[PDB]
Amino acid sequence: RRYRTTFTSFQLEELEKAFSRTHYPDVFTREELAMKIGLTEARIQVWFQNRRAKWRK
Amino acid sequence: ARRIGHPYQNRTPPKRKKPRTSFTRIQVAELEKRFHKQKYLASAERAALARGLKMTDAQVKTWFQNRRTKWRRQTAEE
DNA sequence: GGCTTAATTAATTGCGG
DNA sequence: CCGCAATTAATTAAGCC
Repeated sequence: RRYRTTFTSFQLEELEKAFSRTHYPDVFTREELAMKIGLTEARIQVWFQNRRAKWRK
Repeated sequence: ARRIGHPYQNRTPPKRKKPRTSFTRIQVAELEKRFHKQKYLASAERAALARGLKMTDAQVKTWFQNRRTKWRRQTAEE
């Protein structure tokens, strides 16, 4: 029952597209994305964190 | 004010050695209690806080650093 | 109940003060 | 020394199938 973001299919779209460019975007890109898809920076920071973990293994 | 730092790929790979500790709820709840009235700890008083929660110095120092990160990320997360 | 995955935790490296 | 950015390996748990 702890909070848990479900991403729109649009924002999931933009996250995967960005991850495709760099696997380590800088803070400003992250921010710019956040505005562009209505999530806060921290949600994106974690997404990228988790997503990278997936990739590595 | 943004004071950005250095990218991770350029760093030399970590040496995690090692053990994955997890602080007891009393350890935790004391830390949180102190945090509420004091966001920064001078070294001597960090030493005392640790010595009295049977944690190391590094551990309290790191806990404090990680707490502040959470704190700000919460503060300015409106 | 399994499984993927968002969230959380204790750690690290290295600048800039 | 110290904070802090920027990251990880591990985990905890939400909620689809």
